[PDB]
Amino acid sequence: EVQLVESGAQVKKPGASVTVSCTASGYKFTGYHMHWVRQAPGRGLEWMGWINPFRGAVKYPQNFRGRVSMTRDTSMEIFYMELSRLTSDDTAVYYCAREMFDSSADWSPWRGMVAWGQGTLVTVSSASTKGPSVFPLAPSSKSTSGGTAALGCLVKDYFPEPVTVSWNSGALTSGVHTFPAVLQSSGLYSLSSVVTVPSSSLGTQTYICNVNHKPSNTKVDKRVEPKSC
Amino acid sequence: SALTQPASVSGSPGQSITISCAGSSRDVGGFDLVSWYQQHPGKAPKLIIYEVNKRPSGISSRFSASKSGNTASLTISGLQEEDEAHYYCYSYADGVAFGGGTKLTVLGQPKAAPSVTLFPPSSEELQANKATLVCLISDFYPGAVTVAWKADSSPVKAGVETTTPSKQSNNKYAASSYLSLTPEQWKSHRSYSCQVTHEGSTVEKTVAPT
Amino acid sequence: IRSENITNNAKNILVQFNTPVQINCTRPNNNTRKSIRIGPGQAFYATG
Amino acid sequence: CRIKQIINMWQRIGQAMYAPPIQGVIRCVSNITGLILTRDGGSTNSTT
Ligand SMILES: *[C@@H]1O[C@H](CO)[C@@H](O[C@@H]2O[C@H](CO)[C@@H](O[C@@H]3O[C@H](CO[C@H]4O[C@H](CO)[C@@H](O)[C@H](O)[C@@H]4O)[C@@H](O)[C@H](O[C@H]4O[C@H](CO)[C@@H](O)[C@H](O)[C@@H]4O[C@@H]4O[C@H](CO)[C@@H](O)[C@H](O)[C@H]4NC(C)=O)[C@@H]3O)[C@H](O)[C@H]2NC(C)=O)[C@H](O)[C@H]1NC(C)=O
Ligand SMILES: *[C@@H]1O[C@H](CO)[C@@H](O[C@@H]2O[C@H](CO)[C@@H](O[C@@H]3O[C@H](CO[C@H]4O[C@H](CO)[C@@H](O)[C@H](O)[C@@H]4O)[C@@H](O)[C@H](O[C@H]4O[C@H](CO)[C@@H](O)[C@H](O)[C@@H]4O)[C@@H]3O)[C@H](O)[C@H]2NC(C)=O)[C@H](O)[C@H]1NC(C)=O
Repeated sequence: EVQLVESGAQVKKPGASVTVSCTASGYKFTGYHMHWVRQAPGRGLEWMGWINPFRGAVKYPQNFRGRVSMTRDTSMEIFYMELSRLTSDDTAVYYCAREMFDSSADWSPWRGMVAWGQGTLVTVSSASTKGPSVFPLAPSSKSTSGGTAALGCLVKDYFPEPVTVSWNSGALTSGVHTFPAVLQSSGLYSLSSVVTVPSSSLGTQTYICNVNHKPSNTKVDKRVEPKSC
Repeated sequence: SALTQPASVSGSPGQSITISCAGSSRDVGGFDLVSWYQQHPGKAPKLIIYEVNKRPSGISSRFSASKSGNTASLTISGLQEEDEAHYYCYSYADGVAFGGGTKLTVLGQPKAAPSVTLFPPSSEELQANKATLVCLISDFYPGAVTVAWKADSSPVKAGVETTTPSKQSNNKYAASSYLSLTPEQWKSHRSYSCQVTHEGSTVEKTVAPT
Repeated sequence: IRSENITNNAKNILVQFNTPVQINCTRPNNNTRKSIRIGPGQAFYATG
Repeated sequence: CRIKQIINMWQRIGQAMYAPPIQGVIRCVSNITGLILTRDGGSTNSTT
């Protein structure tokens, strides 16, 4: 086996720069090209360049040029890669990957990447630790067509991510769709989770939402109760 | 991305499906460097095809690919649950071009209109110098829609955030949207709306202060 | 101008001149050399 | 220009050569007669 083992995930402020290590094993280190690829959440893959480990030759794209610094430690068999001047757009999971055949082969380095780093999540946001403020999402009498009531909660102005949302201390798991963490234009995260409860039970069943924020240490269980008309 | 892929493809398990990758003569037509990758959600990508039609060691004969002119095509026969993943196409275009990625699922489920619901920002937030609106959408198919926001009839793009749909326990997906404002922006407008348009069918909701 | 393949930017491009370009390179430093005895027979040339 | 003495030329780890120093000022002159160059990538199409 070969093995591309990358560094740990990192949580960083904008404007800065960040390196990723990716240590190879199980093959002739110096003979094989190494690509670096980021993949922004839900997005496609962004090829960031490559290095030849023999004397360290490189080639980056025009987009990534200037910010990327890509190296290798032939002695230690570690590839390094540094995007710099990090913006919120530079938030991605960064990979290293090796092309099919060694450098001696024809058309290397453009064939196809085989061994794949585990990805290194680099996160570029400007916000800070903030105790979340949790409010209830109350359905309406016109929001019921057929006999069900959709409700939930919202975890906004919390930072950093994520915030997991259960229901009634784990007693309500049917119909729970918890949505993925997305960044506002400000950077304070925002989220939501729904539940479909029957409208005949709107007076007979309490629906609480457990919202936990570990860094800020502000755990707000917000009961979701009918808007009194 | 410089290579154009279908956004999502639905196939019945066992059937055969095909994914297209179209580029200029600069990449697909003039070169045999088309290669495809599979990526399970939350995992590293994985190479599948190269040299237009080549399987690395460890790729089932169900998987095959080719190129027809400027449009390469990837094909899978006898689909199976392990194949529900993201798929991106690659070709060399002086640099590295890439396909947008296509999602693979199960085919055979009726279309469902978006279940849209809307609520106003609480006074627990209105007194907190904040005002936030959330638009919930669930129980729908196919999984490609667009969520809008209209203050009265005049839209407001400020504070608009939308997640990635999550396929739920019912094969239908679920997604949400959010809108950041101020309690002065909340108590001043007549009404705030969320307009959801699925496959040419608009479903809209609206809330107002108190 | 010869390259195995130019479409491949990765393929190094080799150039042959019709005219030579002169270049004058110096180490403009008059260098002492100490010879250090680590022997028998082994001697290391340092810089004074 | 920069001068090095410990040399691993051809990069072969495990074995390095230490070049001894050269006495006095060094000078040499050469006909530049060729080049080895690399291109760039897709970037902008045909602009430059
Ligand atoms: C790098 O740097 C080194 C170090 O500086 C340098 O080498 C030096 O070169 C000089 C010049 O050749 C050497 O100087 C020699 O000094 C001798 C006398 O030194 C004492 O006396 C003087 C006063 O005169 C004091 O200032 C000094 O401090 C000392 O006390 C002198 O003997 C040498 O000159 C005679 O000898 C050489 C050959 O050995 C010859 O080339 C000279 O011409 C001269 O010979 C006589 O020439 C006359 C011509 O008029 C002729 O009639 C006669 O027959 C000849 N007689 C004989 C007996 O030959 C000399 O000036 C200094 O010692 C060197 N030092 C070292 C450490 O090598 C390099 O040149 C530098 N290199 C570069 C590339 O820059
Ligand atoms: C680097 O080296 C390679 C070869 O090693 C050269 O690449 C060739 O480049 C040309 C132009 O990019 C390609 O030619 C075009 O290919 C089309 C189909 O290719 C198939 O068929 C060929 C056989 O001709 C097979 O070798 C190949 O594997 C494919 O199966 C043809 O349809 C094209 O012909 C028509 O199109 C072009 C414009 O599109 C017109 O100019 C022609 O007159 C004609 O109408 C065309 O031939 C070629 O495929 C590439 N070859 C290979 C083997 O990949 C590079 O040119 C070289 N770089 C430099 C700088 O010299």
